Amino acid sequence: STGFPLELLTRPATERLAYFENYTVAHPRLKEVYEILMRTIAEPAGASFIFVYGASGVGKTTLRLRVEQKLTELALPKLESDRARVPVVGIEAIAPESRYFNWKEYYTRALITLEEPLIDHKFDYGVRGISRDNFGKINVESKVVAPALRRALENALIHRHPDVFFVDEAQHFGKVASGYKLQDQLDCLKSLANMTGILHCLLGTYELLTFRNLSGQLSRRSVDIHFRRYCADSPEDVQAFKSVLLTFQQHLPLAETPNLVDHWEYFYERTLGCIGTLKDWLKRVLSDALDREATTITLKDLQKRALSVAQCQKMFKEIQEGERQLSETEADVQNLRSALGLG
Amino acid sequence: STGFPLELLTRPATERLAYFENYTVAHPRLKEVYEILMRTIAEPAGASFIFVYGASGVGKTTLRLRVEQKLTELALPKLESDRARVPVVGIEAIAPESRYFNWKEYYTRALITLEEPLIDHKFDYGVRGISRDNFGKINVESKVVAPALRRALENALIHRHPDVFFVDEAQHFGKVASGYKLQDQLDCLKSLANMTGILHCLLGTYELLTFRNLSGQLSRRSVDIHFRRYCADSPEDVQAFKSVLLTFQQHLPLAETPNLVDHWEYFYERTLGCIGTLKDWLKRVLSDALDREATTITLKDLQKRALSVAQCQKMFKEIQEGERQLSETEADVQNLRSALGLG
Amino acid sequence: STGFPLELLTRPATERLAYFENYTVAHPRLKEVYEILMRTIAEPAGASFIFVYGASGVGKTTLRLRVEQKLTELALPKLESDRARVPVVGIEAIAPESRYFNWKEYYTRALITLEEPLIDHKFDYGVRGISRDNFGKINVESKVVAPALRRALENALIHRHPDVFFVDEAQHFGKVASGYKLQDQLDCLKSLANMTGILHCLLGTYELLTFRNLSGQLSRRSVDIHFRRYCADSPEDVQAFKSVLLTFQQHLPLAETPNLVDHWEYFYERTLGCIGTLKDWLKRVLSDALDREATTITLKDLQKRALSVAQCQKMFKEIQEGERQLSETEADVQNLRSALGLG
Amino acid sequence: STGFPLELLTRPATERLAYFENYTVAHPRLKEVYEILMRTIAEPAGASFIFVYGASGVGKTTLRLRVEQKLTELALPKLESDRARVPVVGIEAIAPESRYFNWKEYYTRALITLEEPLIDHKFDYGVRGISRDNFGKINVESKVVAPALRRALENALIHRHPDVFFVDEAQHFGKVASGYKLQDQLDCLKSLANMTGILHCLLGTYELLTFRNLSGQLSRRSVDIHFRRYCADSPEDVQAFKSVLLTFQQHLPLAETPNLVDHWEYFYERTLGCIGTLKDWLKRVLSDALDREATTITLKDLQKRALSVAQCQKMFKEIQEGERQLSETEADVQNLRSALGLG
Amino acid sequence: STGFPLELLTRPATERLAYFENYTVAHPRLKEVYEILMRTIAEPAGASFIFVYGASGVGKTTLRLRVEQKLTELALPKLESDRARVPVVGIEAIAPESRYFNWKEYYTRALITLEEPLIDHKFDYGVRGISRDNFGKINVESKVVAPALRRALENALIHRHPDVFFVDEAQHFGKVASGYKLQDQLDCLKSLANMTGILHCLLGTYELLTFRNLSGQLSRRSVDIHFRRYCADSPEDVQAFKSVLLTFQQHLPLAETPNLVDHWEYFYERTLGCIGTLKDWLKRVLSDALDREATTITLKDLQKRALSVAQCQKMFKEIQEGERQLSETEADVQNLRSALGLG
Ligand SMILES: Nc1ncnc2c1ncn2[C@@H]1O[C@H](COP(=O)(O)OP(=O)(O)OP(=O)(O)O)[C@@H](O)[C@H]1O
Ligand SMILES: Nc1ncnc2c1ncn2[C@@H]1O[C@H](COP(=O)(O)OP(=O)(O)OP(=O)(O)O)[C@@H](O)[C@H]1O
Ligand SMILES: Nc1ncnc2c1ncn2[C@@H]1O[C@H](COP(=O)(O)OP(=O)(O)OP(=O)(O)O)[C@@H](O)[C@H]1O
Ligand SMILES: Nc1ncnc2c1ncn2[C@@H]1O[C@H](COP(=O)(O)OP(=O)(O)OP(=O)(O)O)[C@@H](O)[C@H]1O
Ligand SMILES: Nc1ncnc2c1ncn2[C@@H]1O[C@H](COP(=O)(O)OP(=O)(O)OP(=O)(O)O)[C@@H](O)[C@H]1O
Ligand SMILES: [Mg+2]
Ligand SMILES: [Mg+2]
Ligand SMILES: [Mg+2]
Ligand SMILES: [Mg+2]
Ligand SMILES: [Mg+2]
Repeated sequence: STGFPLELLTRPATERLAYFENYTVAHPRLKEVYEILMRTIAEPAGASFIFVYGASGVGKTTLRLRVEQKLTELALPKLESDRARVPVVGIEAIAPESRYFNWKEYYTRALITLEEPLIDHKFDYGVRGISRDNFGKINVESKVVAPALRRALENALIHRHPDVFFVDEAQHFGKVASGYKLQDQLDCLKSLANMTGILHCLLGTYELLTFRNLSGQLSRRSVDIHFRRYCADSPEDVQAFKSVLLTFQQHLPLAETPNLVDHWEYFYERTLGCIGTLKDWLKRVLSDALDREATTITLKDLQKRALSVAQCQKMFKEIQEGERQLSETEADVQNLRSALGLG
Repeated sequence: STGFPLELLTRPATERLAYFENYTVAHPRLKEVYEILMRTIAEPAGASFIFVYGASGVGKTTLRLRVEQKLTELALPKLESDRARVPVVGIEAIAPESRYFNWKEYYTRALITLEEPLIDHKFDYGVRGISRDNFGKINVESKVVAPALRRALENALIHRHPDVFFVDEAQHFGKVASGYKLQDQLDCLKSLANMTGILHCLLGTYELLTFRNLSGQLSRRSVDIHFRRYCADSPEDVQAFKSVLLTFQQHLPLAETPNLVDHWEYFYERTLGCIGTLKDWLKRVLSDALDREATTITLKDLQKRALSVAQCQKMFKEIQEGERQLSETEADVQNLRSALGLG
Repeated sequence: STGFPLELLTRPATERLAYFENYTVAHPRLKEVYEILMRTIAEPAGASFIFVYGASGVGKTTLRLRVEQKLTELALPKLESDRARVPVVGIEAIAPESRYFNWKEYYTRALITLEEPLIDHKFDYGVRGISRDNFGKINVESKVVAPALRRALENALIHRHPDVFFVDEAQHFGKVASGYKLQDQLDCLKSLANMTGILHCLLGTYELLTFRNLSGQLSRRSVDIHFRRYCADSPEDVQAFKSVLLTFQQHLPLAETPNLVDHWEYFYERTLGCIGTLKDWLKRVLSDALDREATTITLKDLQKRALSVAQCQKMFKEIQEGERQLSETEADVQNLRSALGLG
Repeated sequence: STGFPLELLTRPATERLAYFENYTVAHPRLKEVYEILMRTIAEPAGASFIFVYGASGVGKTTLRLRVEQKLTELALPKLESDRARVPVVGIEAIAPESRYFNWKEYYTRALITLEEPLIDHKFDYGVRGISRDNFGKINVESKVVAPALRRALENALIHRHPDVFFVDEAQHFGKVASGYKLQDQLDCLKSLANMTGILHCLLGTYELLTFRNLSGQLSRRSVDIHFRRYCADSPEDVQAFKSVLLTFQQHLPLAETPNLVDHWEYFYERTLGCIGTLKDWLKRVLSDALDREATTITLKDLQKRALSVAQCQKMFKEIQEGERQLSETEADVQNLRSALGLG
Repeated sequence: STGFPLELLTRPATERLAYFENYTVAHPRLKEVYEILMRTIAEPAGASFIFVYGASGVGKTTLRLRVEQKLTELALPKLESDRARVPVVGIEAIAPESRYFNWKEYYTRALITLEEPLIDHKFDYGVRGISRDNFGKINVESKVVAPALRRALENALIHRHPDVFFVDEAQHFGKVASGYKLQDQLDCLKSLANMTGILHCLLGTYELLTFRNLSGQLSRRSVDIHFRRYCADSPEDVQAFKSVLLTFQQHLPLAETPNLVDHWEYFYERTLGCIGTLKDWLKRVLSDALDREATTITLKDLQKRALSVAQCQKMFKEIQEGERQLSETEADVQNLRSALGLG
């Protein structure tokens, strides 16, 4: 069958909820972005940054998790022979309590997340304020200053040598007190990646575009991946969104499969084409239906757990500006050739 | 009987006042908001914020207490079994003495309230400045920097994993020195709710609307629940107000039950439809009557404890702007569809 | 007799002066406001703030003392049976040396005043900087940060459970530099009151009209009590003024009682209704007469120690302003009817 | 043959990728810059700085590696006879987390990198905070102040006496707070160089021109080497870039040798004549074509890993203004003669 | 002969290069400044500062070295009879990493440089924190405060009694943040030299002029020696430069003596008449010629190791700016006579 297993109807609601939660769909944009990210990670070729832009609902976190799992599986056969190697380390940036993005917490959290292997791996981190304990947890005291933590993290990264160092919610790097400090933060990240040779992937919303072009160097060593949403103007994206809706309604564990392609305009309006928004909206509707033990879904039920017009209106304003700034036209190439004198 | 028990007359005034205080009424808006909030808490589906608005004098705190008690009784068995579990952690915000919200005090208050289980549960939390004592209290020294407290709170929240984290009077998050820092505060809360995977519910007055829509990401991970007041234009709200007035009149522990629905215009004038304000008014009047040991109530006693015109005028000014901001019309849908191309 | 006992004549002038000083006459406004405040603090009913408004001449301080002594008398039988409870506690706001109101001194003085029971009650307060000493006093170290003092004061307030917290001279809280600082000061007071569940009565001059109406929350959770002065337009006010003056004349421990009701216009000119101003003026005049061992008092004796015109008009400017804002007319009532739709 | 070894086709993907990565091509600009740098390092003649300006993709780091290898090879036969001497020390500047460059970390890491000889070499550097350890690495405590580290570094430099002192990524020296502090930073570097008599070479992008001629005293002891890219207005640079493209496509380990000289305009468009960027582009294209096992490269394959037009557009903007500052014309010579009176 | 020794042609390049670098030419400006400095050093007569101004190229460091060597040779006969007497002690000024000149580092470096005789002198300096060691190099702990180190330096200076204290690049004293702090720095140096009675000679670039006559007390107690370069308007210095060029071309260790007299305008332009800059240029050109084994210096060879016109323009920009400050005319005499009334 092309949908949910029919046996799940006899099971109580918890297993149906879990099955719909763990189910993941494959759509052309996600597959394309995943292939591009894997190709970039496999051969960075002197590139230290991968800026993965995308709106809220594109699946950036799910893409990161899928890439992490696939990289771990790929590195497992070689990890059997070679040890002291982590395939991939992923940490999430923290929005600071103060007005400036603190780096000490970032360094210590990167050290914690990176260093959770089997205890057999001993590397005697630099600086005396960082050590192991009785429970295998990294001990970082307030004694150490930020450069000492940076040195310890650099040595640990060089020794472990992960394929890629994922940093989720990278927009939090923009919490600074000075405008030039915004470029200085990326310069610090570039130096960290240069002196350890570890590929850094930044996943964030469209406000990460403030890091897009600043200093030629940074630019040269940054790869831009756009996790674009499904637009309504292009019929192909509409067809893809309808196919996603059709497979979602096929995969809804209900006694009666509802009709969801009919109200595709509504869904879109309340999701803006983001697959994650559609997925969690359907999750809410299905949870309500299972709580009510209702054989099927109604538009009303969709209206109950939809997104407010004010919420979606703010979404499209940021998405419109994000895609406008990332719009590459053939006219732009003309100026580049004209400026280079190749016209 | 549908009213107060008759045997309370022989018992003295103090227990009658206690019965009236412990008495709670059910009205359609309260039950609707309660069921919506319970459905949202039962499954967040990628949401980290619930922005519950409403006037002051309504039922937000009582709704919170009812939700916590219901979830505790529901989780009861689970708790009884699997140990090291707290179903709900409910916290109120603190207005800072200075002009900037104190995140360190928020973190230490979260540590204090969250960790009050049986002493058997030990977790020797990260950072060396937080530990238990000889009386089971959590010891937090001033030497512990705020990020360290954040890390310890993150660990505790991750392990205990409450279903919902209430933040009462959340409008106190607006006490900031920088205008843009509002979004930074909300981002800090979102980052705290991200790595912990704990649903944050923000209880606030209409001042909380300053946080209602900042950035697309915060819009995605938030749901707006409006605890609307019983308006005067819609007849059904007037019928609900009269019904709750009659219900209050039935449960007044007096020798003679006063006639209360007749003077409903005065009650709406001095309460604006908020059930909490009316309960406060009737509590004051009943306390005065029981002090005088009089058989029944009168408009006079009502005017003595009535809210003055000036203070009631300011509330409606706040309520008028808050409801105007939160008013979603069919027209607002039209521009959203027109902008997206779904018109 | 209705006046002073005749045995005081043999006693020296000091004893007569002491008897007249500790004497406190009662007037209709005094007893009315006392009963209103007693009924308001007998049960707060979700109200955290009481705003006793009055000129610097009425009797706010003596009313506070009367309330404290009354509730202290009321709570003795329960205190004999239950320890670790204080009936009522109260302090006076400090005008700060610097620009900003110092919350550290306010918190430490509240803790000092509240925690003076018999030495048996040990509650091992939070914060290591707060404890007892060899002499039983509470020692507060300067190293203790303000939020720690706030938490300690909160724990003490919750444990001791006072009936009402008095803050005399509450207009001192207005020493702020920001327009919104004016409000989040009262917000901090409201957070302190809510988190402890303790009614906070604020006794202050007409400068407190600044704190009158700020936002719907503080407009609802506050009840305004106006200690109006005996005006000259109302014939009942004039009659009450003359009755109080006649009682004062009868209660003078003088060899021959003088006729005081004659210069009622002069007394109202130099006191404008404030009973306390008349009382301490008469104390001044009686002491001056007793210094010279004179059998009587003269118009020039009153003139020798009256209030000069330059100051006397100054309170009028403040008083007429506060009475203007605190005036609730029927026009305002009908304005609420039209705006809310109950016309 | 002038092309790649034809035996590589039997080898797997990893061997071919490694062979292509390890290939270093020789082109006239790199040759002339390398010869000039060799000549200026052979004898400084009262010079302490070598400023090597080069755009993002010019080969600065690989030139540093090549000159490091050549210096080590030339020092090798006398190194067998002479000890206590290192040929060359290579370091890279660190972008600081804070606003200003951190000299303490620079000094300690310079000591770390310089001090990695065999364990037999003992000097007993000044200050008690610096020593060896059981692993042979220098340990530097956090209690040593910056001047002490500077003195120890000076002693180490005067003892070892390296021929040159490489500071890669010297652009990070410009991160300061005070506008005039650039002069102070460069004077600190000059003072470090003077006492040790060690020629420093600073490698950085075109931003490094901020340190060019900011002081006459610093202007005397600095040598400006320009790592120019390949222009398009000059036919000679165009022909050189064509020849280098021919050499690259000649040595690509593929079954079918692709033709690349046709779209020399395309290759120049996305590389601006930079050699490292072109090499990285070809490395990524080879990796892509070798994952699919295609016997050749297709145009669209170049479009897959080509840098964004926005990235290349801005790189020209900073390069064009960078070359303008470095432009020397006959007009400047005439103004020098007129100012000097030599006209 | 007037040229270089002829047998060096058979010798390898290293010997010829060493002979050229160690050869020192004598020119009238150097001889005049040297004799003036020697006369001033023979007797200070109440002058505590010898300000030697000169461009970067005049030969300040070599003149200091020659003066120190001559004084050492003159004092050898007295040193043989009288021990514990260093004739001349000279240190270098340190450019500080921070914005403030570090006087502690200057004091400790002066102490370590001055205290380098054989171990027999056991002076037993003041302060407990300074003493000798096993290896003979004194050690100073960071615990020792700067003024105590200063007092120890005073005791050491008065005991040893050197003739002159040389400080190179004394303009490094100008790195402060307070505007008036220049006078404070100069007053500290004057005080130092005072109680010690040791003539302090300061050599630096033209920016040393910031402390020229900054106050009357320092103005009297200091004499200034100008290390003037060779100009072009006056034919005398032009002829002197021609003679210097002829001597250098006669002393070049080459088979054919190149004609440097034709391009005197060229060199002068690219050296501004500075003998040191010309010597370094000739050193670079001779090294290149020996590398090519060419029996001559071709013009283009001079252009290879010349200085950029941008560098030379910055040279002359600061040279002419300081010269007008250091220009004394008869016009400046008349007003001085007029102001004193001496006219
Ligand atoms: N292809 C997919 N199939 C199934 N679920 C998906 C898919 N893409 C996203 N989701 C859902 O989206 C949620 C994960 O968040 P997601 O990565 O979509 O967020 P994002 O908006 O890209 O990033 P952020 O967390 O920064 O806002 C999960 O509920 C997951 O089930
Ligand atoms: N439905 C209800 N039935 C009975 N009493 C109620 C009800 N709703 C509110 N109250 C009364 O209101 C008081 C609690 O405050 P309430 O929850 O109304 O505050 P709120 O205005 O929603 O919140 P806030 O303090 O943030 O302004 C109690 O006295 C409680 O008895
Ligand atoms: N009803 C009264 N009978 C007798 N004395 C009174 C009375 N009311 C006030 N007083 C006298 O007034 C003085 C106390 O000051 P009072 O409370 O009247 O001042 P206030 O202006 O109302 O307030 P505040 O203390 O803020 O200035 C005492 O001397 C007290 O004897
Ligand atoms: N002549 C060359 N032959 C082979 N590879 C080269 C050559 N020049 C540069 N590269 C490649 O360039 C990379 C080294 O970086 P490169 O020195 O080109 O950077 P840069 O732009 O000068 O400086 P930065 O790192 O500061 O941006 C390596 O991948 C190296 O293989
Ligand atoms: N008369 C001379 N004969 C030979 N070499 C000289 C002469 N004058 C200067 N030099 C050379 O100049 C260098 C010494 O630096 P010099 O004192 O000339 O520099 P400065 O620009 O005056 O001072 P500084 O750079 O210290 O501020 C040495 O290479 C030395 O050989
Ligand atoms: Mg996500
Ligand atoms: Mg409430
Ligand atoms: Mg008073
Ligand atoms: Mg490079
Ligand atoms: Mg010199």
